[PDB]
Amino acid sequence: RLIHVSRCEMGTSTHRCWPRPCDTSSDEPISFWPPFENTPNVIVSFGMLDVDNSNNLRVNSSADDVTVGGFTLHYNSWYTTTVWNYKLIWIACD
Amino acid sequence: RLIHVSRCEMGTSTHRCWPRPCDTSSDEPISFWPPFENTPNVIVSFGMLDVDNSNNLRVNSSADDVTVGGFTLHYNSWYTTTVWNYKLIWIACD
Amino acid sequence: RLIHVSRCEMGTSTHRCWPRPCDTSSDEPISFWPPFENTPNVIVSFGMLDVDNSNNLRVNSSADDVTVGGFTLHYNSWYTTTVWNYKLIWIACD
Amino acid sequence: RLIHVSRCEMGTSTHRCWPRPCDTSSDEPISFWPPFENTPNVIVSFGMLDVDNSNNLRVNSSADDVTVGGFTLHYNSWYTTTVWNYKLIWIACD
Amino acid sequence: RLIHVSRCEMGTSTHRCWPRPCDTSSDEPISFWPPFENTPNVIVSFGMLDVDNSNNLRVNSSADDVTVGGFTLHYNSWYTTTVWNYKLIWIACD
Amino acid sequence: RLIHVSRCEMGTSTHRCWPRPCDTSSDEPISFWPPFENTPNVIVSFGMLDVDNSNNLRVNSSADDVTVGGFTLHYNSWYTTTVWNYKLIWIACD
Ligand SMILES: *[C@@H]1O[C@H](CO)[C@@H](O[C@@H]2O[C@H](CO)[C@@H](O)[C@H](O)[C@H]2NC(C)=O)[C@H](O)[C@H]1NC(C)=O
Ligand SMILES: *[C@@H]1O[C@H](CO)[C@@H](O[C@@H]2O[C@H](CO)[C@@H](O)[C@H](O)[C@H]2NC(C)=O)[C@H](O)[C@H]1NC(C)=O
Ligand SMILES: *[C@@H]1O[C@H](CO)[C@@H](O[C@@H]2O[C@H](CO)[C@@H](O)[C@H](O)[C@H]2NC(C)=O)[C@H](O)[C@H]1NC(C)=O
Ligand SMILES: *[C@@H]1O[C@H](CO)[C@@H](O[C@@H]2O[C@H](CO)[C@@H](O)[C@H](O)[C@H]2NC(C)=O)[C@H](O)[C@H]1NC(C)=O
Ligand SMILES: *[C@@H]1O[C@H](CO)[C@@H](O[C@@H]2O[C@H](CO)[C@@H](O)[C@H](O)[C@H]2NC(C)=O)[C@H](O)[C@H]1NC(C)=O
Ligand SMILES: *[C@@H]1O[C@H](CO)[C@@H](O[C@@H]2O[C@H](CO)[C@@H](O)[C@H](O)[C@H]2NC(C)=O)[C@H](O)[C@H]1NC(C)=O
Ligand SMILES: CC(=O)N[C@@H]1[C@@H](O)[C@@H](O)[C@@H](CO)O[C@@H]1O
Ligand SMILES: OC[C@H]1O[C@H](O)[C@H](O)[C@@H](O)[C@H]1O
Ligand SMILES: [Cl-]
Ligand SMILES: [Cl-]
Ligand SMILES: [Cl-]
Ligand SMILES: [Cl-]
Ligand SMILES: [Cl-]
Ligand SMILES: [Cl-]
Ligand SMILES: [Cl-]
Ligand SMILES: [Cl-]
Ligand SMILES: [Cl-]
Ligand SMILES: [Cl-]
Ligand SMILES: [Cl-]
Ligand SMILES: [Cl-]
Ligand code: NA
Ligand code: NA
Ligand code: NA
Ligand code: NA
Ligand code: NA
Ligand code: NA
Repeated sequence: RLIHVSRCEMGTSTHRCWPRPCDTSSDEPISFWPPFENTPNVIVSFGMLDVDNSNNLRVNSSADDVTVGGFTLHYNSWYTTTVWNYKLIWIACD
Repeated sequence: RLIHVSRCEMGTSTHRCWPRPCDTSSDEPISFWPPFENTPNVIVSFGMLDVDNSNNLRVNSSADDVTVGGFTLHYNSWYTTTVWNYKLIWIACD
Repeated sequence: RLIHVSRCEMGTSTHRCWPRPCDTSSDEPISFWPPFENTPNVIVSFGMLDVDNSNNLRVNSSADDVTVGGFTLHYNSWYTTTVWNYKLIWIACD
Repeated sequence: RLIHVSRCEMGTSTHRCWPRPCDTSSDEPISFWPPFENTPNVIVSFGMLDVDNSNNLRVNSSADDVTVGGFTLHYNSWYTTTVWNYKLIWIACD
Repeated sequence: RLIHVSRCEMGTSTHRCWPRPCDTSSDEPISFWPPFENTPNVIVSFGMLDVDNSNNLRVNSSADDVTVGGFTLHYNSWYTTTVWNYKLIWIACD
Repeated sequence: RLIHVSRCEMGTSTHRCWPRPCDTSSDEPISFWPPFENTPNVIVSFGMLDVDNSNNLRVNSSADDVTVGGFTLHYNSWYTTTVWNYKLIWIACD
C-alpha cells in the first residue's frame, strides 16, 4: 500500500566570533549521508544570537542549492548591524 | 508489526515591509496537500529578522487552528516595537 | 528492504516573566513517550522573544543530555542582557 | 515522501478427518484484527495432504469474500476423490 | 533511522485443461506495476490440483527470471504424469 | 504516528532423492539475518512434489521453533507413502 513518510536530518552550526565581529555572511556546505531519495525541504533558524544594540538587529538565514546530496547553509546580516555570536539550526526532511 | 513514523511538511513566509513598518500582526492560511492522516504538531520560528533598536524587541509566532488539512501561520509584535522585515519558518509532523 | 524513516516529536515552552526579568538560565526535563528506538537529534530555537534594548541581545538555547527517553530543554542569556519573555521551540527526530 | 509497504497476516488450518473422509468442502471465517487499511490480497495453499490413491487427486482452495475485516478460507475436493487429512495455509497482504 | 519493511504483490493463475491433459509445461510472464525498488524474492505453490492416479504425481513450479519489473511464472510435470487441472499461486516481496 | 508494516523473508528448499525414496522426515535450520524485531509468523508449502502412486499421498510440512533468529523447516511423510522428490517453500513475516 501507499503511505507518506519522511526521513529527516538536522544539525547546528555555531559561530563564536567575539572579540571580533562576525563576518557579514557565511556559507557552509552541508552533506547528507546517504543522499535523500527525494529532494528534501530544508528550513533554517537561530539557536543562539549575540547582537549589538548600537544599531538595528538584522539577521538572515536560509538553505540554498538544496539537493538530495546536501545544501548550502547560509547566513547574513546587512547594513550597520553588528553580530557578535550566533548559532544556526537546520532541519531537512523529504 | 507496529512502528512509529512521521510525515513532515515545512515552509517559510517572507514579509518585506520596509520602507513601511510591518503590521502589528499577520495570519496566513497554510494548506497541507494531501491532508495528514493524523493531526500533526506544528512549530514556528524566525528565519529572518529586521527590528528597530529604538525600542524593545518583541516578536511572537505560532501555529493556530491546526487541523489535518492545514493551519494558520501567525505572527505579532506588540506595544512599541518596530519590525521592518521578517521571515517565518514552520514545520509540521505527525 | 532497508529504508530510511524518521519519527519526530516536537513542542514549545513559554516563559512569561514580565514585569520581572526572566531568570538568567532555565533547564526543563522533557520526556519522549514512548521512548525513541534510536537516540534522536534535537534542535531548539525561539518562537517568541522580548528583549530589552538597553543592552545587547544575547540569547542561547540547546537540547542537552539527549537520550531515547528524553532531554533537558536549555535556555540562557548572559552578562547584562535583560530578557522579559520568551518561548522556546524544539523538534527531535531519529 | 511516498513509499510502497505491506502489512501481512498469515495462518494455517488443520483438518484431521480420518478415520472419516473429510467433507467434500469446507468454509471457515477468518478475521483480521485489526482490520487492514486497504483490502488485502490473499492466497491459499496446502501445508499438509493425505489423499487416497484409489481415485484421482482433486483438491481446491481459495480465499473468498475478502474484505479489510477478513475472508472465507475455502476448500473443496470433487467427484470421486477421497481426502483423509489436510492443512491449509494462507497469507494476506495489502 | 534504518528499518526493514517489505512490499508484497501476489497472484494466482488457473489452468483448466480437462478433458485434455494440461501441457507438460507452462510459462507466463507476470508484471509488477509499479516495479519494486529492490529485486524481490518470489515463491510459488499450488492452490488447486487435479492429477490422474494411473501414474505418479509429479508437479513442479517456480519463479524464473525475477526482476524488479516482473518474472516468469513456471510450471511443469514430467515423465508419465497426467495433470488435468491446476492453479498456481505466487507471492513476491522485497 | 503508528502504522502496521511487515518485513518478510522467504525461501525454498529442494530435496532430490530419486531413485532412492526421500527420508521419512527432514528438519533444516533456517536463519533470518538480521533477526526480526518481533517473532514472525511462518507458513510452509510445497513448490515441487514427486509421489509414488502405489500408496496414498501423505505429505506434511511446518515451521517449528520459530524465533526472531530463525526456525526449523520441517517435513515428513508417513506410513507407506513413497516420496521421490520435493521442494518446500516458506515465507516469514512479522
Ligand atoms: C537572505 O539570504 C537569502 C539566501 O541567499 C537571500 O536570497 C536572495 O535574495 C535575492 C533578492 O534579495 C534574490 O535575487 C536571490 O535569488 C536570493 N538568493 C538565493 C541564494 O536564493 C536573501 O536576499 C537574504 N535576505 C536578506 C534580507 O539579506
Ligand atoms: C503569541 O500568539 C499566540 C497565538 O496567537 C498567543 O497565544 C494566546 O495566549 C493566551 C494566553 O496568553 C491564550 O489564552 C490564547 O488562547 C492564545 N491564543 C491562541 C490562538 O493560542 C500569545 O499570547 C502571543 N504572545 C504574545 C507575547 O503576543
Ligand atoms: C549555550 O548553551 C550550551 C548548552 O547549555 C552551552 O554549552 C556549554 O559550553 C561549555 C563551554 O562553553 C561547556 O563546558 C559545556 O559542557 C557546554 N554544555 C553543554 C551541555 O553542551 C553554551 O556554552 C551556551 N552558549 C552561551 C553563549 O551561553
Ligand atoms: C475452487 O474454489 C473456487 C471458490 O469457490 C471455485 O470458484 C467458483 O467457480 C465457479 C465456476 O466453476 C464460479 O461460478 C464461481 O463464481 C467461483 N466462486 C468464487 C468465489 O470465485 C472453483 O470453481 C473451485 N474449483 C474447483 C475445481 O473446485
Ligand atoms: C522445476 O522448474 C525449474 C525452473 O524451470 C527447474 O530449475 C532448473 O533446475 C536445474 C537442475 O537443478 C538447474 O540446473 C537450472 O538452473 C534450473 N533452471 C532454472 C530456470 O532455475 C527445475 O529443474 C524443475 N524441477 C523439476 C523436477 O522439473
Ligand atoms: C506435521 O508436522 C507437525 C510439526 O512437526 C506435527 O506436529 C506434532 O504433532 C504431534 C501429534 O499431534 C504432537 O505430539 C507434536 O507436539 C507436534 N509437534 C509440533 C512441532 O507441533 C504433525 O503431527 C505432523 N502431521 C503429520 C500428519 O505428520
Ligand atoms: C502593554 C504592553 O505591551 N506592555 C509591554 C510588556 O508586555 C513587555 O513587553 C514589556 C517589556 O518589553 O514592555 C511593555 O511593558
Ligand atoms: O480427474 C479428471 C476428471 O475427473 C472427473 O471427470 C471430473 O469430473 C473432472 O472434472 C476431472 O477432475
Ligand atoms: Cl555557544
Ligand atoms: Cl541601524
Ligand atoms: Cl529576504
Ligand atoms: Cl520599548
Ligand atoms: Cl506568549
Ligand atoms: Cl550590553
Ligand atoms: Cl497434522
Ligand atoms: Cl478417479
Ligand atoms: Cl478452478
Ligand atoms: Cl508412473
Ligand atoms: Cl527440482
Ligand atoms: Cl496406503
Ligand atoms: Na564568522
Ligand atoms: Na507585513
Ligand atoms: Na523564567
Ligand atoms: Na473437515
Ligand atoms: Na495448459
Ligand atoms: Na531426503
